[PDB]
Amino acid sequence: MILDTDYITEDGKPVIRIFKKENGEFKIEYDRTFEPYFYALLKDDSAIEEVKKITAERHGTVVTVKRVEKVQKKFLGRPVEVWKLYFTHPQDQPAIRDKIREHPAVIDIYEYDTPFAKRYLIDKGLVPMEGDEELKMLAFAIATLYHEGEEFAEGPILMISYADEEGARVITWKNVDLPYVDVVSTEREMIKRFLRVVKEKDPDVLITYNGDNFDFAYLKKRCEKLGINFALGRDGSEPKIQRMGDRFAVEVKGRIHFDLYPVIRRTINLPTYTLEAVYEAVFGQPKEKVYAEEITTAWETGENLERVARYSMEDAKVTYELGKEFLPMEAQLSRLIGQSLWDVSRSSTGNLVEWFLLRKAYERNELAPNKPDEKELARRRQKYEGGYVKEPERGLWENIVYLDFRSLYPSIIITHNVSPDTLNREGCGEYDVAPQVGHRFCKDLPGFIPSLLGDLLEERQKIKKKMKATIDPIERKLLDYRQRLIKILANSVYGHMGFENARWYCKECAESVTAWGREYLTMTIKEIEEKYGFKVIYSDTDGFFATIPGADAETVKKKAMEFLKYINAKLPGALELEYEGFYKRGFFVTKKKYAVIDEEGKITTRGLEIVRRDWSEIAKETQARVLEALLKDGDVEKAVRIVKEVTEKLSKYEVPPEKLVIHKQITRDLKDYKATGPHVAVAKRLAARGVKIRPGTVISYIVLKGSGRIGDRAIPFDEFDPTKHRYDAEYYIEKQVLPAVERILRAFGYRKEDLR
DNA sequence: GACCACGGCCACA
DNA sequence: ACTGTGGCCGTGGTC
Ligand SMILES: O=S(=O)(O)C[C@@H](O)CN1CCOCC1
Ligand SMILES: [Mg+2]
Ligand SMILES: [Mg+2]
Ligand SMILES: [Mg+2]
Ligand SMILES: [Mg+2]
Ligand SMILES: [Mg+2]
Ligand code: NA
Repeated sequence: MILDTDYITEDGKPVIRIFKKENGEFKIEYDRTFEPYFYALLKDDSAIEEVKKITAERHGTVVTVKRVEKVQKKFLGRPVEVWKLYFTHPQDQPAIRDKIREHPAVIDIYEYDTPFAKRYLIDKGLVPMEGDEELKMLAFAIATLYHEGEEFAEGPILMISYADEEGARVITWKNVDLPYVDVVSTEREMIKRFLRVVKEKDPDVLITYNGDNFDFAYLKKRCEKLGINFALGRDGSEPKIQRMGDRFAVEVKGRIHFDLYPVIRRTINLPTYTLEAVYEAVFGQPKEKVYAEEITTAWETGENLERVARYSMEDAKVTYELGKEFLPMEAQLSRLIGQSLWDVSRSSTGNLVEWFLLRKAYERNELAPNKPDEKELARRRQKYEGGYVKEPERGLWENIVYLDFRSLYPSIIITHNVSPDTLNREGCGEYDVAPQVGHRFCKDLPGFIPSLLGDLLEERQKIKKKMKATIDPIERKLLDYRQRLIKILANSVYGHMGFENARWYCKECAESVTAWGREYLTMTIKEIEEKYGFKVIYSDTDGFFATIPGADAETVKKKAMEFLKYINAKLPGALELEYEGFYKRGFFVTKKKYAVIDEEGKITTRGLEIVRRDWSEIAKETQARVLEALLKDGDVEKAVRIVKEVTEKLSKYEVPPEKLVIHKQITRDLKDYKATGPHVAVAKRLAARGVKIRPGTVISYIVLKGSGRIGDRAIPFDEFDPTKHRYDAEYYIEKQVLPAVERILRAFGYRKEDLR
């Protein structure tokens, strides 16, 4: 199984290294054949000789074009001839390229900014994480001495915890009687022992939580102060750093550094992304927190160091189990995109589709379009219409059913050959014309995007079939991971066509797909009402909820099935509508907000404040309880009863303060904010106090009893003393709980005053 | 100073 | 920064 690729220079020539794991043995394949290149388009093939005589400078050594090759490729589905410019070293082409681009006889250069090892994986048709080879894993965490006002890593590393299949153990340079504690003399011996543990375990993946921005940087700073060689790589190298926009990420050559923070932030949405919070969310069991204050005090007084070690052991044991749950899926994503698990676990979704598309484009001899320049980016600042959300039939409905279009947008793209290369193509014999936008799509030849999406969705159906037949639960889940990810990728390819930074950006294709989908949904609505007698309560973009006014439950189900068959025949191509489920009752507040209950009793809430992270748990809990009473038993009397009980508890200040915390995120440099609301105000004060509030910082504030601007009255919950503070129950009643439960109970006549 | 437009944050598809 | 559609609220601007 391929794990990663990179390249090392040797006598000036590049050498690709393929880190594999075959038959349970770590192997390194060396290739000295691959040559760096990019494509260039000339007004006249004549100037190729003048293009051969181009110069530049790197490391005091002039860089020249090695050779040229005339290659014929298809750009935008159209034939074109292009010169392939070869170079001696990969780093030569980050130079020269701007010089070539500015040459008079060149039009543009293509596939220039492509990583050499990535280009190898693509051009060689190599797929990471392919095989039944199980991987050895090891999760490590650190515990450091923190003193305020000091620089980074001024204090020492107190403990180094690691966890694997055998268990969790902590290495520390002080005496603790905990059985999982190995005691050493100095921080140097602690680090040294950790490297020995890694070296002897030869781990394939190293699981860290936020290790890309802390654990490895702290370990590096200490290994430089104490004069250690942090040779954690299988090639005998130290963890290398690579920039990732504002922040950085660390690689362990010959291994895969799996930082769980970016993966978990992307996959799950929670109010706060603390390790303890992530654990109790994914596994249901709480994890105790020991703050740096307690840690430093315990180390300096030598008292209660056992508890600090327990935190370290857990911090690692949970990191392993979390990684064990999130690695197989991310490995299958790596298999799908054709890039290393390291890169896919840290890259944005819009960048993953670029890797996938560039692989496919190489498979189809399609010259990959470049990225948008600044002027075209502004030219791409255009807006098009999207889905059709109907003003919901607000209130409570009974015996209802949701019908959805399976992969609506992808089905449209394939059915009508929707793609930038099949748009207004002069000289075709078959054209499908897009509603409202009037864009003509050639169907004589299948398009790039439709071909990819077609092959993809074909695989997903195949994958689901093998899954339902597969007997190993592991293998099954692997297949289940692929089918879900295939669906995400397909719909993401549509977003690429609308992404300004995307290389295959066709606004026409986007608005055409939206228009088609609007049409298909509208007709379905008209037919299910006029021809079959239903009332559409709500519809967003790819489906709708509906029922027959005063209908028997089983009647709705049966009559619903009939409309599916009727509409599917009238539905062109693979555009199908399907029966997601039946719900006894459901409340619809407004667009993008509702909740329904299955016949078993499971409630699905969407958009309602119960799912929001920027809302007090007391409001979310209360709104949920109201929703349960109504959607389960209709005890509206109990619902208002619950509201009154909660409001009285808040009046008497008997509600746990943790349920009154509002979690909001800083999305930019506080310097550039233009509306200092409560959360950015709290952080701005924290900023002056010393704390660095950066993009992504989650602020957790509470409102203390007082008056005036909400901002100049909120404190971070880490600064809340129940003995010295009192929360503004009025705010948490007249601005949190009531303004949410009212929106639901307004349908039944109750007003805020009627709720105490 | 009462009312309202509105950054700004998050959610659904 | 997938995109688009959408609902909120604390805050200040505005007569
Ligand atoms: O049945 S509900 O839960 O009311 C609505 C969902 O089925 C809608 N889907 C669309 C596809 O992505 C997941 C959500
Ligand atoms: Mg390029
Ligand atoms: Mg190519
Ligand atoms: Mg047209
Ligand atoms: Mg195409
Ligand atoms: Mg059909
Ligand atoms: Na792209």
